[PDB]
Amino acid sequence: IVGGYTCGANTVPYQVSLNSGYHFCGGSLINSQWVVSAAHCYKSGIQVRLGEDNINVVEGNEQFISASKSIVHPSYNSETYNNDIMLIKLKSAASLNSRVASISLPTSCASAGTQCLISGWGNTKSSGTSYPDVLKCLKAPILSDSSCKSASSFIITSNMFCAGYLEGGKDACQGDSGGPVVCSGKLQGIVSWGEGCAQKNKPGVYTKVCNYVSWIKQTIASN
Ligand SMILES: O=C(C1CCN(c2ccncc2)CC1)N1CCN(S(=O)(=O)c2ccc3cc(Cl)ccc3c2)CC1
Ligand SMILES: [Ca+2]
Repeated sequence: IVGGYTCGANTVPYQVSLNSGYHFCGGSLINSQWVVSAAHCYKSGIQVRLGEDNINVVEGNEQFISASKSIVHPSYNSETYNNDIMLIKLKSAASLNSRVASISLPTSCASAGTQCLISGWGNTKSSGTSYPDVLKCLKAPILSDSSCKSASSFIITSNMFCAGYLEGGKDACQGDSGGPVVCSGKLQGIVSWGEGCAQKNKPGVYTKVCNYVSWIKQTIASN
């Protein structure tokens, strides 16, 4: 997160960290046994860390649970980033409380202008490199499809949406991938990709979760 602020310990109870010996991606707890993340974050031997704030210090509220099964969207295209979403089932159910809670799936897509909260442990500099140990937060508005497509050098599909600032300075970054974009108490997006970080005229591109609710529900119901 570039240009964001320290969220505050456990103020984002659904935020999870994907670990493979180190933090590499974010994710969202959608129920006691399932996590949603980005397909490009796929990797074998994933361990899900819940209730985290400082990812380098055990503070007492964490839950470390190995992934028993990962499911990349059937139509994920790594070349176009279309359908960049993945589901991860936990070997055992998480113990829900005030610091570990699930986020609701949306029943309708969010409209442009809506204010959303993006969070992650990603790089905090648009040029240099500096990874925080505590969770960073950022408030950002969903942009209109036209300005989104207009700003992007690549093709924006109907399964993506832009959020952020055209004036640069605030954006998600390397390490934030797979993380949540929550608006009005609903998970509306997944940190997917961008052309650099917080560059002027280059907003963040996110997976539009409202288009996958049916796939998500059917999948967890049958697995
Ligand atoms: O420009 C790129 C790729 C981004 C993905 N990509 C395409 C190509 C064709 N169609 C769609 C996407 C090819 C170029 N990168 C530079 C920025 N890095 S990053 O710093 O790790 C990064 C990762 C995720 C991000 C997510 C957001 Cl939401 C905003 C900035 C982000 C920046 C990722 C690769
Ligand atoms: Ca910790």
